[PDB]
Amino acid sequence: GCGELVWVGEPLTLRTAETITGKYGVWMRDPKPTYPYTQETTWRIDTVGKDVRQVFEYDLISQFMQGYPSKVHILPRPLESTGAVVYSGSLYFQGAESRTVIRYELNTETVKAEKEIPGAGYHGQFPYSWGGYTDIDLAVDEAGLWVIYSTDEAKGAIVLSKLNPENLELEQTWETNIRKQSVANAFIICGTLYTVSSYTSADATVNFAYDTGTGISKTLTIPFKNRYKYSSMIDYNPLEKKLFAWDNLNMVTYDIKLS
Ligand SMILES: [Ca+2]
Ligand code: NA
Repeated sequence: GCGELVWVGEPLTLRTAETITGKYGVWMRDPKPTYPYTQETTWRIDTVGKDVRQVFEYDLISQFMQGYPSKVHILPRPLESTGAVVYSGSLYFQGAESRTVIRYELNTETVKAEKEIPGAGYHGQFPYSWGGYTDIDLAVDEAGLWVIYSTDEAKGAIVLSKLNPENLELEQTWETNIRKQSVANAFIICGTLYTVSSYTSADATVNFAYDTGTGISKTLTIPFKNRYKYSSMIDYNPLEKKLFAWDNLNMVTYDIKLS
C-alpha cells in the first residue's frame, strides 16, 4: 500500500567499494524485472572520473554483496553523475556533459531512445548541494519513471516530470518551490517528492515533501543518517519499498514506513 513517508530506518551497508573510483556511485535493482533478470539482479556503477562506462551486473544478491560481477556492460557513451535508474529492463542514464537521457536496454546492449530534457540545467547548473554534476536525477516510483531537474524558468527550484519509459516523452510536469541546490538529494514515493537536508550529517532529516496529486508542499523532520558522511545518491525502490543510497564508498539501504 501507498501512504506518506513517516519514518526512515538505520542505514545498512551491503557492500563497500575498495577503490576511489567508487567514492560516489549508483547501485540499483529493477522494480519491474524482465527476462533474463529477476528482483535479485543488482547493478552497480562507480561514478568517479571522466569516462564512466562500466556497469557491473550481478545475477544474485550474494554476488553483489560478496563476489565479482556476473557481467560487465560497457556503455556506448559516458555517463554523468549518480542519477541513473533501472526500470523494466533498461538502464536510464544521462550522457556526460549533456541534458540527454538515454534508454539502454540491458539484455541486448542497445540504445532504444534518447531525449533532451527540455530546458534542464546540466553539468553544474542545478546540482544537489554536494555538487557532483547531479543536475538530473531519474526516479522510479509506484507509477513508473520520472526525472527530477531544474530550469532557468524555475529559477533552480526542483522540477519533476513523468516520463514515458519507452520513448522518453515528458507526460506531465510539476514545479516545486524547493531550491534544488539547497538539498542533498531527492526521491519520489507514491507520487510525492521528498528531499534530504544534508549529505554529511549523522542527524540529517527528510525535510520537504511535495505531493504531485494535491500540489501541496510541507516541511518534515524525519531523521535520516549519513553513516559515512558523504551521500552522493539517494533513490527509492518501489518494489522493495526501501531507499537505496551511496555514502562515501558504501552501498547502503534504509527501511521506511508509510502511513
Ligand atoms: Ca535521487
Ligand atoms: Na536517481
